[PDB]
Amino acid sequence: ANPLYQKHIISINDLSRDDLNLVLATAAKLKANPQPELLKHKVIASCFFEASTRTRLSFETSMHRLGASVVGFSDSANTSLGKKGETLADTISVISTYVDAIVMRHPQEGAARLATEFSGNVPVLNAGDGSNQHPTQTLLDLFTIQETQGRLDNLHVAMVGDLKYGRTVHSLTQALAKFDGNRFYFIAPDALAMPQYILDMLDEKGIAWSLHSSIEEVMAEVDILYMTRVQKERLDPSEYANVKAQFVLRASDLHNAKANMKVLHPLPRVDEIATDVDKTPHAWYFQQAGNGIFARQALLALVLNRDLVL
Amino acid sequence: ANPLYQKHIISINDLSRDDLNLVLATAAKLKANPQPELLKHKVIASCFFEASTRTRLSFETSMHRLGASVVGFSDSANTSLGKKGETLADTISVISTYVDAIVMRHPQEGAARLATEFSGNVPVLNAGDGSNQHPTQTLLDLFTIQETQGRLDNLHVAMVGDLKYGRTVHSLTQALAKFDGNRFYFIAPDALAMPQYILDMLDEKGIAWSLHSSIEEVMAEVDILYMTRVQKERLDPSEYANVKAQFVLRASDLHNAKANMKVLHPLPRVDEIATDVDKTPHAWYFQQAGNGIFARQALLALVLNRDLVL
Amino acid sequence: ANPLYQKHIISINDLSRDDLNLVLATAAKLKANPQPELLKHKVIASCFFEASTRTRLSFETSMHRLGASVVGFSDSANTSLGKKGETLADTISVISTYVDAIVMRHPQEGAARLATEFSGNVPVLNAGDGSNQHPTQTLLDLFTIQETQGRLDNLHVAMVGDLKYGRTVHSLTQALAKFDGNRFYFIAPDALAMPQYILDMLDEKGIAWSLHSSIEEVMAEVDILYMTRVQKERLDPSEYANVKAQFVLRASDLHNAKANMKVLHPLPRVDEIATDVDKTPHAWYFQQAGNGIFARQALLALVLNRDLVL
Amino acid sequence: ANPLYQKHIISINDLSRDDLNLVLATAAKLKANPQPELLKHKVIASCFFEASTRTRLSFETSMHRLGASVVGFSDSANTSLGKKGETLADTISVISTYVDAIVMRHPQEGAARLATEFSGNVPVLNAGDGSNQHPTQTLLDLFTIQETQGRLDNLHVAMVGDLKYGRTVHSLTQALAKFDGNRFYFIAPDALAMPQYILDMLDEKGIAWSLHSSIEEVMAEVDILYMTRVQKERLDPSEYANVKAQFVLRASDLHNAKANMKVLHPLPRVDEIATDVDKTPHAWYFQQAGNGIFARQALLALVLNRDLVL
Amino acid sequence: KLQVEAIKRGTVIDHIPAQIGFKLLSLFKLTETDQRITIGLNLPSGEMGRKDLIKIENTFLSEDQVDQLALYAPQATVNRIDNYEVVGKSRPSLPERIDNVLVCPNSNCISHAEPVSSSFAVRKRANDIALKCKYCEKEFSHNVVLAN
Amino acid sequence: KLQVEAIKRGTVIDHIPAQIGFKLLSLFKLTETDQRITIGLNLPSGEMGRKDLIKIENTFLSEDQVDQLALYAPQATVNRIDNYEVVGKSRPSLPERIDNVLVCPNSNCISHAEPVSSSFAVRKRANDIALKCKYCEKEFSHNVVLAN
Ligand SMILES: O=c1ccn([C@@H]2O[C@H](COP(=O)(O)OP(=O)(O)OP(=O)(O)O)[C@@H](O)[C@H]2O)c(=O)[nH]1
Ligand SMILES: O=c1ccn([C@@H]2O[C@H](COP(=O)(O)OP(=O)(O)OP(=O)(O)O)[C@@H](O)[C@H]2O)c(=O)[nH]1
Ligand SMILES: Nc1ccn([C@H]2C[C@H](O)[C@@H](COP(=O)(O)OP(=O)(O)OP(=O)(O)O)O2)c(=O)n1
Ligand SMILES: Nc1ccn([C@H]2C[C@H](O)[C@@H](COP(=O)(O)OP(=O)(O)OP(=O)(O)O)O2)c(=O)n1
Ligand SMILES: [Mg+2]
Ligand SMILES: [Mg+2]
Ligand SMILES: [Zn+2]
Ligand SMILES: [Zn+2]
Repeated sequence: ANPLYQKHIISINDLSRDDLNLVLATAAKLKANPQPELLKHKVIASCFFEASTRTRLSFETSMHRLGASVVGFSDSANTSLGKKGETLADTISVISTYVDAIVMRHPQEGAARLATEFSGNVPVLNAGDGSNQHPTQTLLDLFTIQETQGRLDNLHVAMVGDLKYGRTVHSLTQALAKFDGNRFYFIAPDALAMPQYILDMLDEKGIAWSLHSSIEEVMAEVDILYMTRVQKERLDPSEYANVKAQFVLRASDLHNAKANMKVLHPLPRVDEIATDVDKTPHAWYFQQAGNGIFARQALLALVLNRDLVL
Repeated sequence: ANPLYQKHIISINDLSRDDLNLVLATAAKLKANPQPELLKHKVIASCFFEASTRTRLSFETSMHRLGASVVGFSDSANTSLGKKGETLADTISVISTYVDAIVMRHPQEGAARLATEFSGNVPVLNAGDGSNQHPTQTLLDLFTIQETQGRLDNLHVAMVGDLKYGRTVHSLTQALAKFDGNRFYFIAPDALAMPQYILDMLDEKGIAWSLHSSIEEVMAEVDILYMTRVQKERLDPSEYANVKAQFVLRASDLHNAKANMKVLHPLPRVDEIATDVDKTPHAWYFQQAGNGIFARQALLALVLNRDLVL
Repeated sequence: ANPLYQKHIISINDLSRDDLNLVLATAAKLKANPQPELLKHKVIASCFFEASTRTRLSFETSMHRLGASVVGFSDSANTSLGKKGETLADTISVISTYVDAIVMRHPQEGAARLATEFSGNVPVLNAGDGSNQHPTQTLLDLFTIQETQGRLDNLHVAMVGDLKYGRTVHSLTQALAKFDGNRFYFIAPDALAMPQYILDMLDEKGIAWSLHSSIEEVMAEVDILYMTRVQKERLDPSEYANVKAQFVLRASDLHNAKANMKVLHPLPRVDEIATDVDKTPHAWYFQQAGNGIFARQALLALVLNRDLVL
Repeated sequence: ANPLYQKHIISINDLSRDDLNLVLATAAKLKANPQPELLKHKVIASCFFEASTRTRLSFETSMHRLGASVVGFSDSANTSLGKKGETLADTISVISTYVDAIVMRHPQEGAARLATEFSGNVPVLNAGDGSNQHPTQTLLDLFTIQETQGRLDNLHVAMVGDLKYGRTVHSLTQALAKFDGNRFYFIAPDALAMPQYILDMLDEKGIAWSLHSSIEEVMAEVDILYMTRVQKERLDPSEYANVKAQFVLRASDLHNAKANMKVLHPLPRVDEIATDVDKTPHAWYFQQAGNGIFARQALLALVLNRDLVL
Repeated sequence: KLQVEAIKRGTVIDHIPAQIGFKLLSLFKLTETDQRITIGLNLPSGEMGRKDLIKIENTFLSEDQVDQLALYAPQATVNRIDNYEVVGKSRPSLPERIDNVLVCPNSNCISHAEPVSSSFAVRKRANDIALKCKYCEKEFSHNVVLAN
Repeated sequence: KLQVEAIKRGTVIDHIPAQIGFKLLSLFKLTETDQRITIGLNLPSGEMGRKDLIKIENTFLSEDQVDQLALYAPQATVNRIDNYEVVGKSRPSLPERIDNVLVCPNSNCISHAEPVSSSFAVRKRANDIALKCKYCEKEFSHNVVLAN
């Protein structure tokens, strides 16, 4: 079978460069030639212990594009009998007797990994576990980069915004570091700097990175400008008023951008990207979101089907 | 057509021994040979006026395993227009014009029975009505007993925990009393004793039952040990601290258990069954839950299809 | 100084018969001759961690009738969130630097006792701690009995309703058991009987008590009919319907009552006492509530004023 | 009249060294010789738009200790709904026709200052306005330091914890900087360092300060150890776990402490100070809280009573 | 004999039931000291078949400290040693109070997660020991309290 | 001469630092056996000044079990005894993973509420040991993890 057959998808740290390339190749193929009955008769659990409408809709749409059926829940602080009292372990022990795969998002780190220990032969796909991993966001990001740039090596990638608390930028950086010759530009307020353990990881692999006060320092060289949201609720309102200037993007900032350059953003964007960026050929955050469908399709297909008939 | 065709499934009191055997035979058959298109083009309403995630997921999974489509809701204290104001009668009058069957769970006793009076030719399946009935839990329990013991007559069944307020133990006792030669052991704090009307029912049929202070009195004889949860929220915390001892199960309690003996529990279990029981060959509460799929499939199939092509 | 000067008032079991008499005698005096300036320049904390409007207004009114100032709060809003990780110990360590006495009500048993270990020389009065104690309710009850019966010895006392979970009846029983010749009648559904440990205490002291299924059995010989609330939330509604007749009182039930007989209820009485009782000379629950003022004044005066009141 | 008669008390930056000394001297006097009728017939509004039980009880107790009457409210219930479209301006314009002074706490910075523009001749005292000012906390802190150290000049003051977001440490630093010869030690995680603008202010005045990674570095030379709370909600829990050791204090940390050294904390101290510190002669946080009463009395007296207190 | 040699000065707790010695060490924090400690677990015993044994040099226990052993090691012999000689023998008897080591089984009791020491009044009742929490005033069988 | 006498057969864990011996017994459930155990705490030591010492008869430890001591007693000497002979000595080597005994310092880690054993990846750093939780994938200094 294919290397991802019946595998749990929990952490970018567990996926090799070959794994990533395989998901991306599969996503390209399904995008070009859909297989709406591939997962016919499969039932997949969509378990959002933590609510996330955008991610859930994306995932469930991917399930339906392959013909699978879907059951699930999205949880505020409350759903029903067992929870609050019963362990996540018991919840998974039960649900894994119902379904062919579990997609789960949860507020506590490690929740998806724990689920694998109780799901028996049922594969678990992590849709987000606290501030730890979100591997399918990273896969859709990589797919979008590869599709627009034609490669995942020898790129110039700027990351802008809240680099300290963004689990998606951490994961994207780890994933890109599995490839060769990439160079990073980190543009963030000192209070929201990319963490040292990420910098240490890059140093150990001899991967170049530098800090910059504004995106104009490096705009002419950038292939991918990956913007994140500022977790302003962590910040003092005055402080948030003082930072945003160097981390807000407008169409005028793109004047010396390369033709190939794409602006990415996992969304929601509210303040970070002015609406005037939307019309430029560089705006790619909606296309990026649309790519979630193919990356998530590829993952479900690879995990639940032995052989890739294309 | 089969005896359950287009019938409402409201109460264990309405089902004969033959009815129960038919559902169980059908569940065994679908478990061995699935029919993923049997209910193709059927639309079923999953109406959880009272939220119950485990039961709802189980039921909706059963619907998808037969190829049916699903619409529905799960209600906190609120969903939308009509409810709070409009009668359950009107709600059913409307929904029954949409769908081919209604599965419903509701906080008030008798709610499913009332629904049958307004659903026209649309069958209603009771997923739980207050402290009254939960017939599909009872069917999955019976299916699990029959599958593991090879019979539903001449059994030794211990019931442990909150026997006073457990609607599932009441129903299971009524159902087993439709069969011959069964003997019961009731192990419960005086405050949570099996109710007299249940004991009266057993007496009238000459069915043997006895009370015991601990499961060790009868462990060597037990075929099925059916544990329930203590509704501790009804109890004083000190009182709950004092009772739990004689009604908590650990692996060491199983030392003289018969080879055939299974531990069942409708779940959630939190305190009642120690995790060390889980590894023993006697732990069967997760398998029991998985059997909900086949019992619920059998019911939908029998109610919505005239003839059992196997 | 008087025996209760600067003493904590936590539990009926720490109060001797002499203490109870002293409180009652002081209460009678303040009722006959008000001392509106006795506690002038005292500041008292009214700390209702659990809300209890009737009890709080009663207590604060008592503080004002003696001329004291009041600061306080009422929670049961921050029920287990917002309500900090700050210990009760710290809260009391702080508040005891502000005020001359602490009146507190709390959902956890032992809270007032714990408070005394952090209050320094500031007395704490227990306005109720979970299902444990409520000594000022018992003191107003005893005062009311003493006033209407002329004594606290050699009485025929019936207690009706939820004898199992009523902290107030447990405490009144313990208190009356400090006196001689009292005779108890316990009228309760089996599920809500007076607990064995109370019965053991009476047997140990050689005090006569009997169980009765209805009020009518003993109406002709009782001096005090102490009714309590049966909270529905513990019982099944059908169970509540089935037993309620035996713990409900209406005017016609009083036909053979002694002329001296008073009906007491700590309130609310909504189900248990029919409004037609209100106009009989036996209805004494509102007068009872009124006596709360004099019992609580007496306690505040004794605890905060060195010399006995004249 | 005294310098503070009928003055608003909004910000530490509007209070001179002479004002601070005057408040402290008045506080010492009222502590030594109470004046329980000084503000007889004054009515004061306790307006807690944001709830703050500890601060409110402290303030209201102070009002009562001077014999004033109190009216007020506490919100943080109508948090941004129910809470009207009625302006704070209008609320103050109304309340200032009722009362002789307004004590207010509010979630928005500048609220108390805005209040003064609509309060006419009614003084407003700021009980806290968002992340801006909390001058009476600073006044009780200074009083406590002055009392225990004999002076407010030439002290070695360590501040530990969340120096970045603590309004209370910012204000205490500004206040102490109005005096001469003070030396500061700032112990904080890099992510929570004392802000540059505070540092600039000290440099401008030629005041010495140094940064230190742990308390142990300076324990032997500090006169005041002012600890603050690190609220977890801003930090990642793993980040909180990693830095907490350096801002946590336990009894053994005090081995080499000066005999005069006092440990202060505006409270709650739940994580930062271990309970084993409580019994050392250095623990002074509860005495500190107690001094809130005298600082707040002094302020109320000075603002509402023309002549100096003797 | 003596796997665990005689000491010159201190206390020897003999006749501890098997699987209780380590529990005593944990509960009563006996190893939080710089004094030399020697221990034998699962030693043969004439009286008991097997036993545990704890020696703590230069350390002596009050009669009240000895009594705290009663619930766990009712037949314990607490020996006082000085100049290599046994100077005193005591057995524990039921104390009237047990502080610090027990946990109130009432989950709504204020004692949990508050900075106080647990405390139980001890009441004998033919067979079992009844333990009444100082705080919630609830009384439990000792079997219930010891269970957690 | 020996306060805790020589044994015929089993394992002797020597050169345990003071205040670690009892910790080893607790963490690794060493006393949950019927085998004879003899223990010395705060004994004198040439190499160390003072030490703890644990003897467990008829019981032997794998290299991996010995390595699980590394974090608490890096200078421990594990002696395998047979016929009163030391037939093998070994020192703990920092292992690759540490299971069961550590608690994840991340309060939001799923490991806390749940029926799973803690698990950490181990890697040596210049001045400490980094421990990475299997579940939350956060990495902490051993000084943080061991502090609880
Ligand atoms: O101080 C001691 C006492 C006893 N032991 C060891 O314990 C075992 C019993 O040695 P004992 O000396 O305790 O025999 P005993 O008959 O007095 O036992 P009891 O009935 O009083 O319980 C022997 O194996 C001995 O080596 C020690 O190692 N040290
Ligand atoms: O098996 C033993 C070993 C040691 N001990 C006791 O420990 C103390 C030291 O006895 P040692 O024999 O261990 O001395 P040592 O020089 O070898 O010590 P290290 O540097 O290797 O650490 C002595 O007091 C001895 O009685 C025992 O009681 N039993
Ligand atoms: N210098 C000493 C003397 C005695 N002990 C120990 C040995 C025994 O375990 C316990 C009691 O000593 P005994 O000599 O009294 O032994 P017995 O068997 O005679 O007393 P008992 O009947 O109480 O067991 O104290 C010791 O450790 N060091
Ligand atoms: N029959 C035996 C032999 C030895 N030991 C113990 C005594 C020592 O504590 C440990 C090691 O024995 P050694 O004879 O090797 O003592 P050393 O001091 O020489 O070895 P090391 O350098 O490791 O300290 O094992 C024992 O309990 N029983
Ligand atoms: Mg002996
Ligand atoms: Mg040696
Ligand atoms: Zn308790
Ligand atoms: Zn973790």
